[PDB]
Amino acid sequence: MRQTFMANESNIERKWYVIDAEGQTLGRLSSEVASILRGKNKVTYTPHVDTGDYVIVINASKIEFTGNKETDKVYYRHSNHPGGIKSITAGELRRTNPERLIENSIKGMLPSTRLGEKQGKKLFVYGGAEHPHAAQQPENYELRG
Amino acid sequence: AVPKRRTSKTRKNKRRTHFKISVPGMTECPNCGEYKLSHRVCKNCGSY
Amino acid sequence: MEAKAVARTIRIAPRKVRLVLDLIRGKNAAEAIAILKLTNKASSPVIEKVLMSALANAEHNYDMNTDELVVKEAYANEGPTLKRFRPRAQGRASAINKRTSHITIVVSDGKE
Amino acid sequence: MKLHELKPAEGSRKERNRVGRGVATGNGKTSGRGHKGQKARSGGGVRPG
Amino acid sequence: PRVKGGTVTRARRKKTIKLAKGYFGSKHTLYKVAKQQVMKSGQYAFRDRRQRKRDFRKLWITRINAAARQHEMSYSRLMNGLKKAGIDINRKMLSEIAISDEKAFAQLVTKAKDAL
Amino acid sequence: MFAIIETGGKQIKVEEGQEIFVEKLDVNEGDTFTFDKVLFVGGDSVKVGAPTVEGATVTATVNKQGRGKKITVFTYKRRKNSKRKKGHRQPYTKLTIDKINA
RNA sequence: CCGAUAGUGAACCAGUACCGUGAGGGAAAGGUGAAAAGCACCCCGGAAGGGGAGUGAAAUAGAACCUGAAACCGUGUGCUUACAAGUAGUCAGAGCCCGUUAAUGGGUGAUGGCGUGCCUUUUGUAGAAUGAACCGGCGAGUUACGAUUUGAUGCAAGGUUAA
RNA sequence: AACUUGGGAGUCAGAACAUGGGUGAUAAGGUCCGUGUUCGAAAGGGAAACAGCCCAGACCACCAGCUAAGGCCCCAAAAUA
RNA sequence: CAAUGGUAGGAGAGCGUUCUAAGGGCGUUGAAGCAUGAUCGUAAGGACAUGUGGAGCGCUUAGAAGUGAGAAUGCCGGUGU
Ligand SMILES: [Zn+2]
Repeated sequence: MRQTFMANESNIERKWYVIDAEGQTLGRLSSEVASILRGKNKVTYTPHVDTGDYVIVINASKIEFTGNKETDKVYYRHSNHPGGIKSITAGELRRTNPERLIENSIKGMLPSTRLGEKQGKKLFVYGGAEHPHAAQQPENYELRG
Repeated sequence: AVPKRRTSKTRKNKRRTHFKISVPGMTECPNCGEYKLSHRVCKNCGSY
Repeated sequence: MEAKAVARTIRIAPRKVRLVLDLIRGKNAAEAIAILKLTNKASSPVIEKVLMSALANAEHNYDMNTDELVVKEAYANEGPTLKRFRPRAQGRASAINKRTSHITIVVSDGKE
Repeated sequence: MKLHELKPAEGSRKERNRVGRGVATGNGKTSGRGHKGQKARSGGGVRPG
Repeated sequence: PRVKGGTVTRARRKKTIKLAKGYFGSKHTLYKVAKQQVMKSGQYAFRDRRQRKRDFRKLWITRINAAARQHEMSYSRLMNGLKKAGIDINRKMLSEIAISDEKAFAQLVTKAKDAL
Repeated sequence: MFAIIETGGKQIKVEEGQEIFVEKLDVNEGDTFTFDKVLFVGGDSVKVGAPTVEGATVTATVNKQGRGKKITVFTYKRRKNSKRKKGHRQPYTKLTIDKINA
């Protein structure tokens, strides 16, 4: 228990990025955003403290699936009432509410602790090429590869 | 029909959160500077 | 300064005395006399002649001024229990507790 | 000898084993006897031959 | 002659109660239940000294990977370059440099990508 | 004012003025210890020794050769009558860095 | 040899309360102070109880009267807590509040990692197999004689006595 | 490390898995023998969790290194080689 | 240099509790018991400071045992839910 830096509040500096989902694959974009979102690209990554940045997934209406996942790839839920499953296909949740589609994909790639879901609240997804956060000075981030 | 575990002291003091009583209305009397219940007679030179 | 009064082994369960002490704790003694004689609970006549005895100890023994006296501390301690019985349906008895209380009331003029 | 610095011949005496007195003494619970059957009982055991 | 129990059982139970200081409710209070928690606490601490050594090494391999991709390098390609270049400073020290003096860290990545 | 010395089976990042806990050294209190194998010297003139710098040194003065804090080592298995309680207390040497010779 | 759960069932108005038609069964319960010097007198209250004054080294020594543990019940407060899925700890760790048997200190604890009580009985129990409501007391390989084997001591072709 | 004599024992309900076989139906987390492991009496890493499968045997400490089986998009160390 | 996971069991070394012998000590300028503390020893455990308490109690070597409790639908007290 010697010299090892540990970041904390009053030591953290969070930023804002814009990211375009125009031409990207759904789950291959979702996984770089979850690493930006969780503070694992910064040298001062501390596990018990919220590092990480804010991300604005700008477009979100042009995200792409591959194969037959437009009519395959059904999403299920239960109302907690008897016989209460409900389902929607991946291509229909893009024609209807294409922001919930990207929000639920990235959130399944974060932990389910109190900190893990304080971090998915730094996620803002928009269908269409405009965001209302122009006052936060968002930069631009490119997906590797 | 019968308790399966005993009740801890913590769980007992939470149930008793609402087992309390409130003070009465108890305004002051104009005839004698005193205290009486609202809408009742004064128990001290009974006036109303 | 402070003045004290106690009533030992008053035959009322300490759970029941405690509801009425939470009404006068921290009140001005002129307002707490009235709360106790305008309340319908069984311990109220007993608690207020512990309160009037503490105000009497304040003026006579300690030369205080009753106008600015306050209820500083009021509490009930468990006294010793009596053992009783109740006969039941088919030859068996069950236990009755006859529980008592020690009652303490401290008044203070709030100075140092 | 002095009557306050007595001492036995080295090797003549030795402390007795006291079984049934906990786990670290090596003979704690069952006290050397094992688990069940005729021989683990009080007085248990056929007699010789 | 008779030995009676007094003063020894209370002296040894009292020591266990003080090892249970700060436990929730009944287990900082009662002997039988407090003794059981101080046993699991002893056995938990045995593992956790072993496991501290994995946890700290795993979470400065995470910071050298982050600092090495700002010069467009992977972790496994940097740690292979510092091997065949000769440098033998441990992961605890490489990550304390990437935080404090990046000019000396980035001066070492260039020396590792010359060793391939 | 930035050196990396390999004392013990470990490595420390020293800085002129700083106290440092190390393993148990073979010196008495008051005297000075000089360490020969330093791997890195920062500042403005960086020197990355391949295994070592081959010509650098760090000198310290020893303080308070003592034993660590007391730690109990307890172990048991559940339904067997089997446990083990130990005590241990590890020695350390306290030192103060004086001068970093690059 | 015991020292008030011990020692007689009984240290005390014990073969007594009490139980049974009867024969019979059968308890619990010690301690003011050296000395009663056992709180005159005042104050609140119907009294009980109390606050002063006084006796005394001492009155929480005031007649349930030596000391006074735990479970349990309260009153005041330093830090904490109403988006959270808990065998309740442990390892890491900010912020705040303190200052020791003075030493790489003490209290709390945002958040992160890893974690299905104990005993018994079993091939195998987180077990939905057993036992324990909590705390305290006190509750199980003894010693008489004989045999055998080992250590240790005297003496040695001798060694040793019983009543 | 093997044998001899003497003091003290505990055990006589066993279980998966792989292979050679009987029985059963080339059924059973079946049953019964041969052989080898390891649980019993074995904690650690992998098979999500998971006595018996794979790897490997914990004297104590460390905010040091490199390897095993299994791994390297992120939950989650390590190639979006 | 080498060894040190462990149930049934075998073997070794110890810690603490009452009473006795001999020796030497401490106590109204406050013993034992009780409570609190951030102390010491590889463990069972040992001190020191303060508070309360009001008359006895440790240490060394040896001896002798009604000598150590968390479990028995255990026994008695008294306190919960
Ligand atoms: Zn009136």
